[PDB]
Amino acid sequence: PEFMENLVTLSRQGIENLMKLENRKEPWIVVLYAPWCPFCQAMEASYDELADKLAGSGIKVAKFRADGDQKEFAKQELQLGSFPTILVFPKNSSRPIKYPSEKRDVESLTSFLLEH
Repeated sequence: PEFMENLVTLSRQGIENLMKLENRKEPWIVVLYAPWCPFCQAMEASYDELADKLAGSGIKVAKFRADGDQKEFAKQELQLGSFPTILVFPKNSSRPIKYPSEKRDVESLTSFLLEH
């Protein structure tokens, strides 16, 4: 039973790719998570819902496990405050934008993007 199954998992190699590749034709939303965090578990279904309703939208929805060895990497470069953090990567953006990670904000995020 894997954690947050609807979201594809970036590796450290993968997300350092995401941040260095540009001409990204598509925006990304990336959840910085850690599978022992209670709020991560309670938000898990909120993120799974986000991913389903955004599937086929052109927005890639992914997750990156940011505890342990990655924790300081995520703290310096990935704007990881505390778990979970939501990073939004626009097509043409100076930097990923940290986005509030509470339930109604996620519902706000989904429904907004659906009207493009």
